[PDB]
Amino acid sequence: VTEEDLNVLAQNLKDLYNSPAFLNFYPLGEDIDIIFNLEKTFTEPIMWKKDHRHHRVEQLTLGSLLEALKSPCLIEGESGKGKSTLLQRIAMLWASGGCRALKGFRLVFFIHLRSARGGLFETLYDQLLNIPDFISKPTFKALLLKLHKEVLFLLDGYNEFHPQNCPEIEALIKENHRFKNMVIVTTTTECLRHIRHVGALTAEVGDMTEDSAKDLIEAVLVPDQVERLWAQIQESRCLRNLMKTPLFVVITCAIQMGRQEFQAHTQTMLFQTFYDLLIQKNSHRYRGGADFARSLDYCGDLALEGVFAHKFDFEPEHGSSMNEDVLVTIGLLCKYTAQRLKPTYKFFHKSFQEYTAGRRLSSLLTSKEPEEVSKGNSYLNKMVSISDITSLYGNLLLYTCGSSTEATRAVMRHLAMVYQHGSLQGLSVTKRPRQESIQSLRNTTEQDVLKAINVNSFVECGINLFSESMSKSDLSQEFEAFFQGKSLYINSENIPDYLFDFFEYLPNCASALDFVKLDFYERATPPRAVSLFFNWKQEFKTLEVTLRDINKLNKQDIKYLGKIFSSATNLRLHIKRCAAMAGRLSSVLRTCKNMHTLMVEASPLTTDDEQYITSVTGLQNLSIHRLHTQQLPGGLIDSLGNLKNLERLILDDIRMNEEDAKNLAEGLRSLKKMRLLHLTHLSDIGEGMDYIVKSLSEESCDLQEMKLVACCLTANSVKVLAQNLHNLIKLSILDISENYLEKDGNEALQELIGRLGVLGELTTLMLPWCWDVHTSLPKLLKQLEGTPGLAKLGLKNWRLRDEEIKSLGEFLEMNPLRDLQQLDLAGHCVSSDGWLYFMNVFENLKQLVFFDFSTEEFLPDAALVRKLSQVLSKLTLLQEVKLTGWEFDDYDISAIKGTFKLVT
Ligand SMILES: Nc1ncnc2c1ncn2[C@@H]1O[C@H](COP(=O)(O)OP(=O)(O)O)[C@@H](O)[C@H]1O
Repeated sequence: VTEEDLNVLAQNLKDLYNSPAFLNFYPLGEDIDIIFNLEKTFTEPIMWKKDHRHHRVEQLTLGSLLEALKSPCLIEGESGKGKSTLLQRIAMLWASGGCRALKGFRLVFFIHLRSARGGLFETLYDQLLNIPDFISKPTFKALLLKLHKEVLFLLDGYNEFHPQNCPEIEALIKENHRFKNMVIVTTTTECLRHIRHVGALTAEVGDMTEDSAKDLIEAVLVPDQVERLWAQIQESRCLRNLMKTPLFVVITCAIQMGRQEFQAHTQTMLFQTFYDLLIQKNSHRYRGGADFARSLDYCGDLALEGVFAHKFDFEPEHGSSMNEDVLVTIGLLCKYTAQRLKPTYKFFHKSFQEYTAGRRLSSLLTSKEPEEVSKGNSYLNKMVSISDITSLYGNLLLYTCGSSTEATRAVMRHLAMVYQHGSLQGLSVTKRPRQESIQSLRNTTEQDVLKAINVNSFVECGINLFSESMSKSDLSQEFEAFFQGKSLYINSENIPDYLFDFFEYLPNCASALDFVKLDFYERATPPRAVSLFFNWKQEFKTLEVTLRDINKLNKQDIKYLGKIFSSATNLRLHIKRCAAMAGRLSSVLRTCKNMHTLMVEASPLTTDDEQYITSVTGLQNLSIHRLHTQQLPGGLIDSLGNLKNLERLILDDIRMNEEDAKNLAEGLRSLKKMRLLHLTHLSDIGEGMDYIVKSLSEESCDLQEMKLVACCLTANSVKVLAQNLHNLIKLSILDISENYLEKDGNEALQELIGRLGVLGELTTLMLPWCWDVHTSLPKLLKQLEGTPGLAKLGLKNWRLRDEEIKSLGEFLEMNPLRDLQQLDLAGHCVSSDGWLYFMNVFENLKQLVFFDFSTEEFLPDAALVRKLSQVLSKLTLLQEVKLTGWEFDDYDISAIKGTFKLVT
């Protein structure tokens, strides 16, 4: 692998990216005169750094993004936003030397992910064509690995990518640690779920500014046509909105070249104007036969099957290209000029394939031939799961509904019938996910959270379809059937125009939603949100609102929030890191029929607020985090008994003392509905837990979750818990962890372990620690023989030794836990050989999400590490790996990386 050869490779890539062929392309195809140049026609876009919650953190430039690069980096936006051109721009900048950020890269490869087949080498070789003859697939792979992060891959259109065709590139994106090259991946917002978990940086391509839009217009158009078109843009609002995306700008430019005056109100109508214009101009070239319509039908079917088969390139066998060729003559599709093994065709953009397919689908559904309608409904029947619908079929239905009203009837009638989620993969809004959100608190499982998100996205798709349908109130019957029992997500910082249409023309659907989730970021009063909610009178079953980082609150903010909260019969409220809520909890909530749940997190609360919280007796869920204000009479915990309907209580980091703990105990006696209790991180409450535990377990209970952690738990309280454990039968979750039992600790703990048989449904056990805890390990395992469904197990600071570690291993082999999701063994005494033995059984729990092996400073033998990486490969479901005190500095770290987050 001579360095000469590497330089010849780099020179070839640079030659390709610097050629007029790479620099210039026809956006709309070779048969329409518009030419885009990566250097000259390119206007700098605005980009946004993205937060897990899909909120925009920071504004960026391409240069700043390249400067800040972390891999994998994901660039997202709606179709036609300019992402592909962004990648081509990066490639061109690297060649030019024009960018300092890219100077670190020895090699940059740009490929369209759509044409990825075979393996990485074959794809690069076949696409780029400039790869030296004597560099071979193994030699090339070794070259990339050796070259490390000095290689930049620009991968375009993951939405156009079917990963089974090329698993190697899929791995290049998804497992980047094996490769250690840098990757930048392009995808739509719709399909972002597929790559979301993988990306270390996420940026969105923003809308196109009027200056930039007209810059593009002026470039590709003659001046008369430039001002004529611009007048048309400024006179119509819809066109102005359509001009925020560059592709549509190019398309209207093309329309303007053909047509003097045009009316398109929707992006579907833009495409329709263009298509109709194409037939009008180019119909005359077909001199061949008696059928034009048969050819158009062929095009529509080509696009339709294309979307469903995920095939955006069309290669018929050689000699059979006749219909495709006729379609090239008309200009509906383009054939690849570059030399291909066989003739290959495509639509100028994916969105045009989607439009042609939508026009075809609508034409089938609205057809006067029962057969065609049957085929169209058959196409609809291919859409089962919402996952496929929002991502794969989303644009298909946008143009389908956009084309005809009758078609929206069929589509909405179908979507209302859809019970299937599909893939829940990329939906997570948190990091390795109760207490984190209402969504975590109110939902029993993570899957439920993901499903909830999926429904939000499904509904947004539905509203998009609603706006494109352009039927104001006419379809309200069909639409309400769809939206009913579903949920809507609204970000006050980002409000789409179709939300206004939805609220305006369809108030019944907004009321038919089970709930609306409202998010406020840093501002209690965006004005656009105010406009959205106030303009028309809405009524909501439930409003779920989260107030984020609001440290400034005034009268306008409070009164306005009151008006917004009054829109719903039920209200669920989360206050996160809000320093502006002091006296204001009572005033903000002044008009509420029902407040269902309240979450206050890392926010200061005065005695007035505490009093108001206990004042509302209808509260079924209460979670407060970090109250450092001392408790007085009339306080939060003094009268906790006021809320008798509370089914979930979470108290975290509460300033309390022994008497406060006793008052809390007396209060817990009065809550008969509690199925969830978390008392966590309570310090200085002396013996308060003896009192607290008694009140909980004294009587027969509905309690299904108890987390007592870092609160001061006494061995007496654990003994009481053991004695009264028969009173809480339904408990599936017991976390007593992070507690030391001082005296009679092992006796009390064994006493508890002995009474574990009482709990039939117990899926989670987290144990406290004491002197000689490990001696209780055999006893615990016998109890666990009758607990095959244990999801979470931990013994923290039990100091397990090799005898205990093999004991647990043998237990695991004989009595396997096949559902065990996470294992916490912390502060253990395990030899490197000891862990090495354990890796054998450790390999076979595949449902393991999280494991903590942390300990006192410990150097794993390398032989242990080899197996560490290998077992980590065998476990696909790892979300979190926590190894603390393990020494990996120079040597073993490179192989230990994974999709999961690792803590060292
Ligand atoms: N920075 C830019 N300035 C001006 N026009 C642009 C810019 N980026 C893209 N365009 C135009 O928008 C069209 C669509 O770009 P493309 O990247 O294919 O869409 P997508 O982002 O969906 O892949 C291009 O043909 C180009 O003419």
